[PDB]
Amino acid sequence: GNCFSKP
Amino acid sequence: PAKTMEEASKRSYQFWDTQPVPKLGEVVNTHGPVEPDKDNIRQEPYTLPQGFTWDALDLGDRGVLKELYTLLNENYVEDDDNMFRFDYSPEFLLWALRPPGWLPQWHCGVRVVSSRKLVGFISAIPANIHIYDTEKKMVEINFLCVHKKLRSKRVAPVLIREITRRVHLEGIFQAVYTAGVVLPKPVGTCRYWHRSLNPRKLIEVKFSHLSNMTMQRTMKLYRLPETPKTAGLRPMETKDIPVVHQLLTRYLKQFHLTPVMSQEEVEHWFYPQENIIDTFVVENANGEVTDFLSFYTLPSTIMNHPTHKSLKAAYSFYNVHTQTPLLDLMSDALVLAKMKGFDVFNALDLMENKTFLEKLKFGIGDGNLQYYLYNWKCPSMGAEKVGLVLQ
Ligand SMILES: CCCCCCCCCCCCCC(=O)SCCNC(=O)CCNC(=O)[C@H](O)C(C)(C)COP(=O)(O)OP(=O)(O)OC[C@H]1O[C@@H](n2cnc3c(N)ncnc32)[C@H](O)[C@@H]1OP(=O)(O)O
Ligand SMILES: [Cl-]
Repeated sequence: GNCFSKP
Repeated sequence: PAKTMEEASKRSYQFWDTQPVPKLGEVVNTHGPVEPDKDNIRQEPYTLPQGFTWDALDLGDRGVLKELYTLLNENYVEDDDNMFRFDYSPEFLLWALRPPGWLPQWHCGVRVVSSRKLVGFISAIPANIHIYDTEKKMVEINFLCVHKKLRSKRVAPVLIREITRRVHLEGIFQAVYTAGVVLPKPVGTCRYWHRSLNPRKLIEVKFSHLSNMTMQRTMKLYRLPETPKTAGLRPMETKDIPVVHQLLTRYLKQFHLTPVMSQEEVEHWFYPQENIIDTFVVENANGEVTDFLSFYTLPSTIMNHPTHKSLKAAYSFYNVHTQTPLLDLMSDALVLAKMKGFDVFNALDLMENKTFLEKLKFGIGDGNLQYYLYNWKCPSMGAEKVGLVLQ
C-alpha cells in the first residue's frame, strides 16, 4: 500500500 | 507535505479546500455524500501546462507498460529516509490495474508533447465498497505519480481533477484512496509494522539496524521453523474460489470499511500468481476449507546501492480465520514467506492484526497510512475497523 515504511 | 495531524492542523490546502471532502478540523457525525451526483459532466479534458498532453495508457501494449513501470520505478513512493523505492513489476501492475471492470480511460497518463515521454500518471479501478451501513459503487485511486523534474508545479491537482472527470462520466461519484501524507480528511489512520525474515541482509542495506545484540543473537531471535505448523495448509486452487469468496464475505462484515467482491473479483485478487500474489488455504480432515492467508509481493529498489539486488518484501493482504487461530495462521504466513525467499514481511495494524503483531515479533515502522473517502462524509474509525487493503 502506497506508503513506504521501515523500522 | 504533512506527515502528522498536528503538522496538518497548522496549514491550508489550496486544492483540497475546493474538493467535496470534510475539513481537517471537522468531527463528523453524519453519513453520506458531500455533493449531489452530477447530471451534466464537463466533456473537455482539463488544461495541462504548455507542452504536455493527456494519453490513456493501453497496458496490454508491452512497450507502454514498460514506460509506466519505468516512470514508477524512478519516481514513485520512497520511504521517509529516501533509501528505498517501490519496484512494482510489469506483471504486478497488470494485476493491480486490470481487475474485473477496468477501463482504459482510467489509466490516465501525461506525456511531453514533443517527445511523447511519459511524465505523469494516475489510475482508477472500480470497486464496490461497504462503508458503515452503506454499500456504494466506487473507484480506488492509485499510482498518482509526477516525474521528479516536474514536481511542485501543481500538476497533481490537474491529474486528480481529470481522473475525477473521467470517473464522473461513468456515473461514479465516490472514491477510496490511501496516502502517507495527511490531507482533508482521513477516515482512518493505520501504521505499518515489519517482521524481519532475513535479518542479515536487512542490516546490510540499512533497512534495519543492529539494535545491544550481536548479529548472532539477532538471527537466533528471528529464526523461524522450516515448515508451517497448521494441518492441511496448501496453495489455493481453482476449486477453492467459491469457498474463499464465502469465507471472505462473512469475515469482512465485522469491519466498517471493506470491499464487496464478486466471485470473479475474488479469483482475480487471490488466485496465486508467482511473484505477485500468494494465497494458502487450510483444508481440514473433513476436506472443508476453513481458513486462508494471503500476501502480495512488492520489492523495493535499494536507492543508495541501486545496482544491487532489491529488497524483497511480502505484504499481508487478507487473512480469514474460522477454525485456525489467527496467531497460528500468521506464523505460517511468516514461515511460507521465509521459504519463498522474502527478506521482510510487512503488515498494517488494521483488522485484527494488533492481536498478533507484537507476539510474532513485528517492529513498528515510521510513518502512517491514511485512508480517505472522496465525496463521502462519515465518522472516522479506528484502525481495527478498517478492513480494506490496497496495493
Ligand atoms: C469520484 C471519483 C474521484 C476520484 C479522485 C479521488 C481523489 C484522488 C486523490 C489522489 C489519491 C492518490 C493516491 C496515491 O496514489 S498515494 C501515492 C502518491 N504518490 C507518490 O507519493 C509518488 C511520489 N510523489 C509524486 O509523484 C508527487 O509528489 C505527487 C504526484 C504525489 C504530488 O506532486 P507534487 O509534489 O509536485 O505536488 P503538486 O505541486 O503537483 O501539487 C500539490 C497538491 O497536491 C497535494 N498532494 C500531495 N500529495 C498528494 C497525494 N499523495 N494525494 C492527494 N494529494 C496530494 C498537495 O497537498 C497539494 O494540495 P493542497 O495542499 O494545495 O491542497
Ligand atoms: Cl470524525
